Amino acid sequence: MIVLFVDFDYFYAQVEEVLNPSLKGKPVVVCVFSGRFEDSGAVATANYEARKFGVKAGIPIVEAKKILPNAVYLPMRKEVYQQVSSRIMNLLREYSEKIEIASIDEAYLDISDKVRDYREAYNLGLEIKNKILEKEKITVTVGISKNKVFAKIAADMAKPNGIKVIDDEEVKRLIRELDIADVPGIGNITAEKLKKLGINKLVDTLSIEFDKLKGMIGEAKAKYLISLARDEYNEPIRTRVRKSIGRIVTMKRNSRNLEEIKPYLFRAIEESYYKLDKRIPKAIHVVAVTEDLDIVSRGRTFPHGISKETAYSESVKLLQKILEEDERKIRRIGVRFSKFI
DNA sequence: GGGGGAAGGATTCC
DNA sequence: CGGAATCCTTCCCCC
Ligand SMILES: Nc1ccn([C@H]2C[C@H](O)[C@@H](COP(=O)(O)OP(=O)(O)OP(=O)(O)O)O2)c(=O)n1
Ligand SMILES: [Ca+2]
Ligand SMILES: [Ca+2]
Ligand SMILES: [Ca+2]
Repeated sequence: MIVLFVDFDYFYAQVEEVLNPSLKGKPVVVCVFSGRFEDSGAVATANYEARKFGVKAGIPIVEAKKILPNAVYLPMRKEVYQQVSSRIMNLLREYSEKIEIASIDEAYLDISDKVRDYREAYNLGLEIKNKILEKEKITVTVGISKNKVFAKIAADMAKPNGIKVIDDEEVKRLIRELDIADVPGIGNITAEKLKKLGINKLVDTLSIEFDKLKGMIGEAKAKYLISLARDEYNEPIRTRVRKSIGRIVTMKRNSRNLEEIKPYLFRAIEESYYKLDKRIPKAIHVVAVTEDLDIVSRGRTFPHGISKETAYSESVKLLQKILEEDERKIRRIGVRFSKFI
């Protein structure tokens, strides 16, 4: 089995360099402005020029501007990158439509029938890469190996504009020396827990007692890591696609006034519906970040689809429910529709 | 003991 | 001082 992975280099930031090439060679920074008055928000992504001075994804627009006050800060136009994305995905769609669209800028292609041997697999990466760069001037990185996870790791290493193949022997070595931190689906909050239990690499997950792990990193993530350490990992390449659509916003101020929140909630719904389109959702969740930035969401699953009218209808009580079981001040508020039909 | 789901909490950037 | 989703663990009715 040979899986070819593709990941768009600094996607958002880059796309903006396509619609306005004057920025390349310059620090570009895509941002999300909340509006709770100026500079407030976060960073979505930053090109490499920007990254090398400390500007990464996740930092407050203010702390970033202290590093590059002369950098270009563009608000995020997700709808744009989305289209640009779909294009690169449909182009890929046929190099093996036994492909999985992981995210707005990720995909997995099972090139088993379409080819064998890495040599060729590689030569089909520049092929794929070359095409995308030509047809859309976007630089991407490719990963190749026996399974999805490792294919990604190959790409994550040689980025950007890279193409790396890490098959069989190297796999063993990574299972031995790769840093647990760097394992797909292993964020910060999971990496440290993992050090505590004395694990810093994949292989180490075979020395610890299966229970200590479920005990801490959840039976879910637990089985995952072990499976990898035994290079007994294998999950087909099947386009697994979106199972929830929502919209969340920041109230100009924090509060517990039902009639003050209501408007943002009704704006979130309205937009969620529009983005839902023809897809009919059977479950609805009212979400609201507390000021200590926690996440409390009260939902519901009907035995049938939700008409916008109903969305409005239940959204209110789910919201009333929340206030009714928590206490904190709701900073941001929204809704999320799932269980489509 | 466990299927089958709905619900609420946490985590990753999937 | 963001925003979108997913992941995942506990609760629940009941055969
Ligand atoms: N806290 C975060 C983290 C990431 N993203 C966005 C940034 C990108 O728009 C998208 C994909 O980011 P990746 O990390 O997968 O890849 P990058 O876009 O960062 O490029 P690169 O992997 O080459 O660094 O996720 C976000 O909105 N908020
Ligand atoms: Ca990327
Ligand atoms: Ca990515
Ligand atoms: Ca990591």
